Amino acid sequence: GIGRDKLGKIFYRALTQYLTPTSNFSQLRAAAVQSATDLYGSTSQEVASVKQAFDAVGV
Amino acid sequence: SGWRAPSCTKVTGDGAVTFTTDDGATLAPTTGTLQSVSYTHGLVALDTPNTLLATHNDELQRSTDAGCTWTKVATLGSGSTWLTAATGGRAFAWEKNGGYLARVDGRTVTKLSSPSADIVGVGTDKARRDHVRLAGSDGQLYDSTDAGATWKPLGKLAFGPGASVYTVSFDPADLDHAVAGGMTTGGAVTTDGGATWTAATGLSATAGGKSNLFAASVSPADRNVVYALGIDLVEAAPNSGAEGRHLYRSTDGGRTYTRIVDDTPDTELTNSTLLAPSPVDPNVLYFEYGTYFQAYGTDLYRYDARTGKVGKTHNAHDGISAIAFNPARPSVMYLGLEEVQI
Repeated sequence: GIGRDKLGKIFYRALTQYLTPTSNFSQLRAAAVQSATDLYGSTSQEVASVKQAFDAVGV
Repeated sequence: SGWRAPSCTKVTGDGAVTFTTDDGATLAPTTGTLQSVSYTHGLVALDTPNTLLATHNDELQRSTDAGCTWTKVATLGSGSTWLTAATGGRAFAWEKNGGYLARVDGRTVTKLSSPSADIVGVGTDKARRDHVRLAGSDGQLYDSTDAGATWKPLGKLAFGPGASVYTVSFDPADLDHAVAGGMTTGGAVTTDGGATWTAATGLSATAGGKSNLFAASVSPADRNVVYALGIDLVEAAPNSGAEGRHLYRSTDGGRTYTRIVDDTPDTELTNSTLLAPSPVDPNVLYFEYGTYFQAYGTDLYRYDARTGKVGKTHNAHDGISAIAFNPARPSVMYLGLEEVQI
């Protein structure tokens, strides 16, 4: 439930605003969820789909 | 004999560590040539006269002539470690956001068992060479009284449960004074070893605005002065066109911050800009920007709070990954270098 444009916005914002060269997978998840929350709101389908995508790999 | 300035003009070493006497305008040549891919995240001057330790990838290195000669001591378990000096010829190597933790006693390397698999800071008690302290990425401090042999949790979480903590920086004069930085949670400060934390203000220009604090460094020359790297997340609201990145300065030990440097082409900042406060002048902060990209090289910046301006020097290396100061002549700066081009 995330197209190419929204994917780029979410992960570009996560990288540039929230991540460091030593960030691990746990922090990537926190950064991606927060970035999608910034862009689309905490109750959005975008946040739900990001959460689930990381939930899928047990993180 | 005590600490002295380096008694050389050229460094016998593999190229990972050099020194400058003029704030980076000239760098001492090294016999060896640094090779891709290389980082030197670990570099400290010890209290032992003329002795430094460095980690060049997983190679632990040592100098006993104040940086004129560097020799391999051991291979560490991690290829990416930071160094924290302890009193009496001792240091701790640790991987930031990793689990590796080891002690260096002179030339002896002892693997330790970290109480955290995601270490975001380490501090030593200069009055008790066995008292070492460690922070995990949830914001938990851990205390040890046996040179890191065994550990126990200490105090409460810097930002409460569920937080992602980028850093905990310990005051080198006092392990009980620490600054923590987190994701959206801004900064916190403790003066009692993690028993109570106070939330910092001033990282966002908007009252109560969210912020990130990626890195902080307490001035070795004044416990009240703290330099920090962070982002004003209100300024960096979606669609704003601003990343909101600044360097900050506190004069109350980490309770309140003021912006001192903005992210511009003249002073370029990233989420991992190295902070190197002067060990003798609380007004002065060194920081860096470097990139392989387009062979730009490396700027070594120097901020002076007396005037609020930033000067810089430039070298051709891909980056400066670590900085230490000669304790006898702090105008002599040791630089650990990066080479990353493919």
